[PDB]
Amino acid sequence: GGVTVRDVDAHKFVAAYAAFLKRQGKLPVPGWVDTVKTGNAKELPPQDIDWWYIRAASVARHVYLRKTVGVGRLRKVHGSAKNRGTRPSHHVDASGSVDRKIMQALEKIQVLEKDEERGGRRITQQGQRDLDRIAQTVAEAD
Amino acid sequence: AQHSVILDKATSDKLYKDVQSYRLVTVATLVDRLKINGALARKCLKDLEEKGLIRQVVGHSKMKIYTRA
Amino acid sequence: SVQAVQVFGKKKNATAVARCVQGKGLIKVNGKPLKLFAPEILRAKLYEPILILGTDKFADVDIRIRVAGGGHTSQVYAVRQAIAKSIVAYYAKYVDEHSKNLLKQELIQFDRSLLVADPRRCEPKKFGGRGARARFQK
Amino acid sequence: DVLPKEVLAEVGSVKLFNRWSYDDIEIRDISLTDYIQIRAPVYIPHSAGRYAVKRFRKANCPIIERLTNSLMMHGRNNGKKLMAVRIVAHAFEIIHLMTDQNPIQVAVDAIVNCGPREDSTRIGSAGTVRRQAVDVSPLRRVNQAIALLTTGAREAAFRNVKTIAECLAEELINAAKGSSNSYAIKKKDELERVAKSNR
Amino acid sequence: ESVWNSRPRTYGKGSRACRVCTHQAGLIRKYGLNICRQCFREKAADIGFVKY
Amino acid sequence: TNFNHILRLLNTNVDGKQKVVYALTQIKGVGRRYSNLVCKKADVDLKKRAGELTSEELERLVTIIQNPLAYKIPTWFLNRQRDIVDGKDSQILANGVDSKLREDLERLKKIRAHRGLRHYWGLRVRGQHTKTTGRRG
Amino acid sequence: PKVHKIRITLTSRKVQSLEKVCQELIERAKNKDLRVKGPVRMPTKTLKITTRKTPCGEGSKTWDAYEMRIHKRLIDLTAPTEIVKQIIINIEAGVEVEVTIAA
RNA sequence: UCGGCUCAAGCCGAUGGAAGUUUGAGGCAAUAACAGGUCUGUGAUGCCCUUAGAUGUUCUGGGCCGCACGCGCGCUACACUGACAGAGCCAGCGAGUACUCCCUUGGCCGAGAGGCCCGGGUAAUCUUGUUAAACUCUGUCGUGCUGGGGAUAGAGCAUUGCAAUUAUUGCUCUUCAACGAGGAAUCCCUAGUAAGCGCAAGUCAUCAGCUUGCGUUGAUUACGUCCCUGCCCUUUGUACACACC
Ligand SMILES: [Mg+2]
Ligand SMILES: [Mg+2]
Ligand SMILES: [Mg+2]
Ligand SMILES: [Mg+2]
Ligand SMILES: [Mg+2]
Ligand SMILES: [Mg+2]
Ligand SMILES: [Zn+2]
Repeated sequence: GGVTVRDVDAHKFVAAYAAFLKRQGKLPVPGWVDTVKTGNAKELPPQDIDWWYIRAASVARHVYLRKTVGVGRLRKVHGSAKNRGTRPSHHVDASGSVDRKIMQALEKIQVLEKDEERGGRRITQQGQRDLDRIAQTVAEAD
Repeated sequence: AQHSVILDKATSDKLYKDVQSYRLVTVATLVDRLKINGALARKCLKDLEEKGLIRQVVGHSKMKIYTRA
Repeated sequence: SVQAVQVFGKKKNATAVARCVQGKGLIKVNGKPLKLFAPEILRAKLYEPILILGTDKFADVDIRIRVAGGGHTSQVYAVRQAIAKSIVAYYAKYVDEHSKNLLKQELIQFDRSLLVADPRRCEPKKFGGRGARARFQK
Repeated sequence: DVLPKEVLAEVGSVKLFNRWSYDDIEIRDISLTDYIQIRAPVYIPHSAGRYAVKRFRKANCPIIERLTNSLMMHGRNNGKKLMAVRIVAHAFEIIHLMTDQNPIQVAVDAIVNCGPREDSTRIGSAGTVRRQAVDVSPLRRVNQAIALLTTGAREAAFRNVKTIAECLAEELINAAKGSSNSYAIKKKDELERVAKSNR
Repeated sequence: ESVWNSRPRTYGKGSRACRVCTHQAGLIRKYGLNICRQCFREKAADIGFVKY
Repeated sequence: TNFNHILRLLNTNVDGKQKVVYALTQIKGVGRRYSNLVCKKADVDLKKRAGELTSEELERLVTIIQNPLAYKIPTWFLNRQRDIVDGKDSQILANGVDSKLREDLERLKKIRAHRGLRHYWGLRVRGQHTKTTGRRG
Repeated sequence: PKVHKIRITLTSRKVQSLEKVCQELIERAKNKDLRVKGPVRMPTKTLKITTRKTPCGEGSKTWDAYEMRIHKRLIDLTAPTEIVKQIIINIEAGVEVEVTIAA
């Protein structure tokens, strides 16, 4: 039959790809974990330990669905409202360094490459083959 | 008002001889009559589900309800 | 030549354009399958035009739809409105109307809104929606 | 393939709600029909109808959404039908387990029994009340009954360890019979008693 | 001695004024009018402002 | 059964029925963020209450509390700079914040600044409106 | 005689004159055996301004909103540079024209 | 076009039609008037006054925000119909480059606020698909004024402006008040309406709890009457005409 990315639920798929990336277990970390705010609008760090890995994987999911995307777009995609006190809330963006470096490290894993001809970063030939192989690994797992 | 966060044998014994007769078991029921904390009640739901005595009807991230088998 | 029909559906601000091409019984929505593109509880509000009619009547029909603008419930109302017109236009244009008339009558007796849109928009005013500012001592 | 395996069980049979059927409707009384609409089944309550244009358009309308609309009040709960529909469905699931009868089977008897039959009217008397103790029409009876159940659930669950998921559920089973320990009955008996005194 | 107007005026209010009659309170600069609203209303019609 | 529903750290009592991360927040001078950092960096499971821990790991938390900078944490995350004309970083605690708050008042009183004078009279020091504020004296 | 793929842009406040300007231009151009491209329909540009109607601030508070509409109506042609000079003659008041060789 | 009333004027419903309630909402909108507001919008204006020790103009500094108290228009709240953490992911109306930089993509540095370097747009072309909020799924917390609530204040780091103290504002750590649906009284409202939530523009070097518009989700009950507080026509009474103050 053959399956693709569209054939699987996004929420359960992202958990499956995080578990798969556990088995390789090789993505550089500059020690930013457990200290960053992950966003100005936010107030508490995530409880779960592999939040950096689910987030890096989620960044690769959305870059898989868009043709050209940059740090500014991921900056405002993950933003939310902030409780400013007695003032009404607004919309502000998340932290920049965490989202920039979490996908800068994703280049050297051979998942996505630069798009200097017009800008941003796009998905690569052999990079998509990993998510394609995991599509069949999860689809008939049902 | 305050409940117990730990489960001792004095509370353990009521479960394995009473849960065979409840029609519904929920976090509200445990905090109501077992006089236990809500977090301990949710743990009591999850350890007891896997031993194979109760079955899932509907599951959700905010409230979960269980009945007889 | 190739058998195809084009339909479109509208809502308050949700536009759902549809392409019906003679196929083999495949349904896909916005790229995503029908399992995904909806809120979890309202996914039921997608299956009625199929279940009330029967899967056996979707033997050789393929539909591709793009929808944008509005909100989640506007989008699901646009797609549920577009499906009825796509199927009735394909059957009316390309096959005997013995099916078409029973499809149309049974579907509209179950729900009239499948063929007509509901007009509702907002009205501007110089104090807000319909309420004025607070008054001091009447 | 194109349909889920769950709904494939019921698609072969007549169209109905997936979990529960709409057959075997009560035979208990009269004068309340023609205002409760069950001839057209609906899968989910949510619907964008046109029932607020004329006087009696709400008479031909499925009951379940009307309960959902009355369930959401008090400022904060405006526009959240996604939350309301799940809560009401879960309430029917909860009430189904304490009684083998259909949740709509219990719900209909719950509404039909908690409706007041007399009420006191306000006639001016220059500072006094000439309460004439008029009767109540069936449509107003069901309209106020829904309000009493919803405000009873909201008041009971307010500042309590219980949650509205089963807080709403418990009144339907309580009100199914003459329990007399529910909020709706508390308002109901006081209204007939004050009408009886003020006749 | 010629320092009697040493205050620079290129900064917010005071560096701009109404065209028709000098004024600095509530002046519209959007879309490059730089005219007072009171002076605006009598001469609106000719400029092309209308109602619908 | 060593579950003692009472603890005593730095002249204050804390409860044991509630979680470890918020147990340290009870003592004055520490918030949620700092407690989150110290509880994560002490290698303690967050799923157990403050009473289910053992003795040996209890002191090394308060040693971190008294000496913050020695365990590779940022300087801006602390709560003290410029103790005197030349200053060092510090992380002050429950009795410390209470002790430290008073002396700054009469010191700046000695230099006799306007803000200190406002403090001295007790009227609001930060410039703020008064037609509907502070109607208690 | 080298073709330059001319394009001319239009702007005006009123709407009726421009329509007959294009109506006469298309017939003036088709008869000379020139390949003509249709009169595309550019979006109308609506502009709004809000100010207080009263000049002093007394009494009740009420506002009025002035507005303005603009049309563009772009047209292009494929022809040499010198030919369009005699093809763009006889224009009336109000309508302004801007020429772009687009070489 | 048709049904059920009437000689007529007229009203209600259905089918084609989205509609027929005047399809919905607006702009403009009678005679005669107020000792209503404005000389502090105007090089519109009578009279009076000061006019070189100037009430003209201009520069420095401060004030219009100063606080025992009563009142109005608003914002966040009094929690489980909740808070917190990860994931899923849907709009519209508008705005943008000078004789000096205006909205701003992409790349790098930077906890954060920010900094540096190429580049696009005088604009259905680039910002912008403005992938906003609400909302949905999976977990933590468990009724305790607690992880609801954020007043008050200390220390540190930045941008804007000639100049930031009575901090302009933003960011990091810490301090963790009152507040359990609120008395006598009182305002607004009939379907994409009330309420919940955000966005665009204005004043602006920077600051929105303000106003004018735009969009997402979208309700209970009535389709009446003149009882209170008011309006219109006729008959009627008057010792009122500055007119029941
Ligand atoms: Mg408005
Ligand atoms: Mg008039
Ligand atoms: Mg003067
Ligand atoms: Mg507290
Ligand atoms: Mg602004
Ligand atoms: Mg008389
Ligand atoms: Zn002027």
